[PDB]
Amino acid sequence: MKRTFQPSVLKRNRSHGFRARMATKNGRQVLARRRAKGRARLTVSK
Amino acid sequence: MIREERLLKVLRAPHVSEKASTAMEKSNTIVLKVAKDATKAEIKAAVQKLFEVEVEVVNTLVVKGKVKRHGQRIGRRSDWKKAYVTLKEGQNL
Amino acid sequence: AVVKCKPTSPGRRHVVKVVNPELHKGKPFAPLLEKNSKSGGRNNNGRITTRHIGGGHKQAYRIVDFKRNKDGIPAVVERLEYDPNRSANIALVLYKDGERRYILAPKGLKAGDQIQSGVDAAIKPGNTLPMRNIPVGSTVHNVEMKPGKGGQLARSAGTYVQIVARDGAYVTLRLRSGEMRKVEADCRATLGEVGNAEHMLRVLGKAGAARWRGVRPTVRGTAMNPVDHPHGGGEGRNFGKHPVTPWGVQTKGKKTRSNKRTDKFIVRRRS
RNA sequence: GCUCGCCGGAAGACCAAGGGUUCCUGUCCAACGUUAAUCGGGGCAGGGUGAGUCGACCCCUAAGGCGAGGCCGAAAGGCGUAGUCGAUGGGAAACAGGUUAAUAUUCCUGUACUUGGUGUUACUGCGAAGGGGGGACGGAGAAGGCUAUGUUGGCCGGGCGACGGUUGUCCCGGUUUAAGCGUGUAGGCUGGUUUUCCAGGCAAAUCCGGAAAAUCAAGGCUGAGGCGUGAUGACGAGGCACUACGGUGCUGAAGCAACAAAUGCCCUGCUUCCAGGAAAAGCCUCUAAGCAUCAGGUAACAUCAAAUCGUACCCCAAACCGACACAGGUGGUCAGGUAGAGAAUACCAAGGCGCUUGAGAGAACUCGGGUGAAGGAACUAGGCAAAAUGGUGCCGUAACUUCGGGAGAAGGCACGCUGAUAUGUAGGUGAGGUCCCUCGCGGAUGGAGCUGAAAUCAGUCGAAGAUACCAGCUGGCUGCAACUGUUUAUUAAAAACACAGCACUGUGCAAACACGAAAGUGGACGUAUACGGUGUGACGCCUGCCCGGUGCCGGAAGGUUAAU
RNA sequence: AGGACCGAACCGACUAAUGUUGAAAAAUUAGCGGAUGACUUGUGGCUGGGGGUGAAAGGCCAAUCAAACCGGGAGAUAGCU
Ligand SMILES: [Mg+2]
Ligand SMILES: [Mg+2]
Ligand SMILES: [Mg+2]
Ligand SMILES: [Mg+2]
Ligand SMILES: [Mg+2]
Ligand SMILES: [Mg+2]
Ligand SMILES: [Mg+2]
Ligand SMILES: [Mg+2]
Ligand SMILES: [Mg+2]
Ligand SMILES: [Mg+2]
Ligand SMILES: [Mg+2]
Ligand SMILES: [Mg+2]
Ligand SMILES: [Mg+2]
Ligand SMILES: [Mg+2]
Ligand SMILES: [Mg+2]
Ligand SMILES: [Mg+2]
Ligand SMILES: [Mg+2]
Ligand SMILES: [Mg+2]
Ligand SMILES: [Mg+2]
Ligand SMILES: [Mg+2]
Ligand SMILES: [Mg+2]
Ligand SMILES: [Mg+2]
Ligand SMILES: [Mg+2]
Ligand SMILES: [Mg+2]
Ligand SMILES: [Mg+2]
Ligand SMILES: [Mg+2]
Ligand SMILES: [Mg+2]
Ligand SMILES: [Mg+2]
Ligand SMILES: [Mg+2]
Ligand SMILES: [Mg+2]
Ligand SMILES: [Mg+2]
Ligand SMILES: [Mg+2]
Ligand SMILES: [Mg+2]
Ligand SMILES: [Mg+2]
Ligand SMILES: [Mg+2]
Ligand SMILES: [Mg+2]
Ligand SMILES: [Mg+2]
Ligand SMILES: [Mg+2]
Ligand SMILES: [Mg+2]
Ligand SMILES: [Mg+2]
Ligand SMILES: [Mg+2]
Ligand SMILES: [Mg+2]
Ligand SMILES: [Mg+2]
Ligand SMILES: [Mg+2]
Ligand SMILES: [Mg+2]
Ligand SMILES: [Mg+2]
Ligand SMILES: [Mg+2]
Ligand SMILES: [Mg+2]
Ligand SMILES: [Mg+2]
Ligand SMILES: [Mg+2]
Ligand SMILES: [Mg+2]
Ligand SMILES: [Mg+2]
Repeated sequence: MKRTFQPSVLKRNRSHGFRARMATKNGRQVLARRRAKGRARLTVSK
Repeated sequence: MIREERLLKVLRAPHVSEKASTAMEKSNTIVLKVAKDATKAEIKAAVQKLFEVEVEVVNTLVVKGKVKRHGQRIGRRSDWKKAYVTLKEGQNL
Repeated sequence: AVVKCKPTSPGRRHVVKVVNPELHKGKPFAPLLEKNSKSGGRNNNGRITTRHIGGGHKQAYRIVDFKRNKDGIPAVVERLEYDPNRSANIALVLYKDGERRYILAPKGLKAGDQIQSGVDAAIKPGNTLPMRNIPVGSTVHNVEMKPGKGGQLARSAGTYVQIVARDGAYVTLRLRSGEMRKVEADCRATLGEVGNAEHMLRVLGKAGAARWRGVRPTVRGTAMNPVDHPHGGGEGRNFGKHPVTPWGVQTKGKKTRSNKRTDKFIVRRRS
């Protein structure tokens, strides 16, 4: 049956993408946290 | 364009293979690893100057490095440009 | 003309059409159109601000001469057209210096008619001119409300206003509502009734009808649950409320106007 | 390798999305594979993706997003102008064959096309972010002409039969050929050229629009397919040589016609209706600032340019979404033969498969099927489930009705094959020939050939001819809902929601109402024949009495009453 | 002509049996309804948690919803086990 994850790269990079996080205060705040944790993978990319 | 500094840095290696080798008999074409950025233009110039042979046309393609995961951690060989260069008809070196 | 359909199928049997043979066939006049985008009823926050709106047919918007400024220059009605954006029809009108415009089709207008505007124009159906120069008692539509602004009162299929007293520098209009309102006499206005008026005699006849005019269903609060609408839940058909708007304000009665700023201009509320 | 079976509007083939090397070769088998595995989408190493014209980038814009200034907001920030982004839509050009273990409209062979720079030459008013055109638009239905394709015949190559017959009215196979270029067909739309003048097209216009004349009627625009060329070629059974037996090289026949024929194309058409059916650039044209022997503009020829990124492989699935090599889910494209209305269905072709434990037994019981004496709802909460009905044509068909319906009511009869009418009918299709002419893809005449239902009469086989697959059970009384629709994704599809119709009530537009501390926005580019809210639910006949209570509306002299 | 009739695709989900440590965290098989419309479907957009959307079931909002998920207040409080 149709499951909830139907992938789409455009929609991905748009809602959770790097620049989408850079767009807004609280999105940039996310990036900070992930950098504080020292995350290997800030966002998902090419 | 020359940038002979550049012309020297554009060519990296010949690239050996069954395919690369029949491509030299059957179709007077020579097959090289060239810089990632290199243009067909730049590749043409170089091959002319350095390999002193007249150049009919240049084809390029980009090769994706294979990946090789050895337990949890993974690794990736890098991507290179391949150049199928044809050699006019004055076929020498 | 108003046609009944035979019952070859239910939800058709009740259909009453309104078919006007003097209506242009096919596309409108290209250069007077523009985009128009549907809205689902939703404003610039994404929220449905007006319920029940969406789907149904795609619609191009015809620009329509609400102000009627081309004074002096006569024009002829080329043809009458259906406009999907209004209950009225319209006239494609050709001006004597080659300009074309759309106007509200008033009651009798035909192809090959002269209309005209300006303070002088003949008091005849189609002619626009300031009200100071219109005979008190005339029935008039597409009435300006401020001088120069453009048509606001009596625009809908089969409607009209009647000047019932000049005096002052204002007129006093009997609006179709029944209300009697003052408005300055330099407000332009058009002689006639606005056109087609068999309009109200349609019956739709089936559900999809209203659907393709962009009207989605209305849910009776009494069929909702109390968390949704003040008209509760029941337990098999209960009411027991004093009937209200979904936001807990009273229908069936409560006056909701409030302006003061424009209070001056109203001489009799409707009834 | 020979056989057997299965799918074949798919279980075949190609995309998109998504995966990210799974593709090909060598090699290995621990672990992974529900078994063994020498095999693998497993391990390891190597190889593999070639573009001016396929796609993306690019130009253009939709919804929507961002948004110098700005408007608003305790701060954060919200809205928004010019602008700037955003395909799911618009915008230049390439095809057939060949080839690799693995790419190919990308490499090769053959044959093309696009649009820019340069140059030469001849000829000319050129010139935007502007104007105009154009791009540019819905649904339904109708039928004609085509093609893709197929059948038969002819033609060519090959065949003479494991068992009675098979040199013929016999058998088998093939009979294929692109873009491009030329011709302007079936057919669609529209009358043309000239001159003059003008309150319109933010300035200007030779353009569009408008007004006048004059004049010739044939003028232009669009346009499937056919034919011709492309093709001296490609492809083509099969031969002949070589062969590591995998293959490779060489060579190479016929390559037509008739008929049938889409859902593809003419068709962005035609007709028609109501719900009245994107934008912008490219493109054509018009001029403004301008530049005027310049630059430009059009054309021929030559010449250079056309970068960068993607291209392997899976694709309705073992490679994607489902924890799995999971009976599930996933958009688009292609449509062969016989029977058939058919994209159903049964059997086949091309192609793909037999589903990654098997070997035997022939107990109970369970799952899934077949048949069943006599009885036939006696079962059971209930005919649950079974069994039954099932096509086409003609005949025939009740109450009742809103005159459409009820209706496929019901219920009958016919049905295969062979012969005859007619060695193949009616119909369709249409060549030679004859004549005509604005001679063309033309018209009239002509009926050869081809194809071809149906009917009656007669005969005949079986138990049975709609013989399989396929494919309504029918009727009577009554509750509820008018009806099609909607709903509890996953125990409720209903009498529940909706609905057309009716009523009440708000609303004069800076509308009421709604999202918003606000700016701003929906309602609406609407304007009371409109918009909101509430209840009722087609339609027929109707809808009585009560205002004390509680809500609401109006009112006001008094009384009571806040800050102050 | 028609929210017209019959019937595949496509959309649905009326009945039964099977399955119930399933082939499957809702399906298989036989029957079933709609199938030119209030039809169906791809791609992108918009609405955000006392909020959305709802032909109204308290349905749906990532295997869930009479107030989503994540992190924080946080060692909430637990006269209860
Ligand atoms: Mg490339
Ligand atoms: Mg209602
Ligand atoms: Mg209603
Ligand atoms: Mg309820
Ligand atoms: Mg409440
Ligand atoms: Mg009750
Ligand atoms: Mg085998
Ligand atoms: Mg791997
Ligand atoms: Mg094993
Ligand atoms: Mg493999
Ligand atoms: Mg492997
Ligand atoms: Mg090339
Ligand atoms: Mg700013
Ligand atoms: Mg903004
Ligand atoms: Mg852009
Ligand atoms: Mg695109
Ligand atoms: Mg391949
Ligand atoms: Mg030039
Ligand atoms: Mg333009
Ligand atoms: Mg053909
Ligand atoms: Mg024999
Ligand atoms: Mg491929
Ligand atoms: Mg498949
Ligand atoms: Mg398996
Ligand atoms: Mg599977
Ligand atoms: Mg089938
Ligand atoms: Mg097996
Ligand atoms: Mg039986
Ligand atoms: Mg029996
Ligand atoms: Mg019996
Ligand atoms: Mg009996
Ligand atoms: Mg009993
Ligand atoms: Mg009994
Ligand atoms: Mg039953
Ligand atoms: Mg049965
Ligand atoms: Mg009863
Ligand atoms: Mg019902
Ligand atoms: Mg129904
Ligand atoms: Mg349920
Ligand atoms: Mg209303
Ligand atoms: Mg009711
Ligand atoms: Mg009453
Ligand atoms: Mg129907
Ligand atoms: Mg049906
Ligand atoms: Mg159910
Ligand atoms: Mg089923
Ligand atoms: Mg979506
Ligand atoms: Mg859920
Ligand atoms: Mg709560
Ligand atoms: Mg929490
Ligand atoms: Mg605390
Ligand atoms: Mg605790």
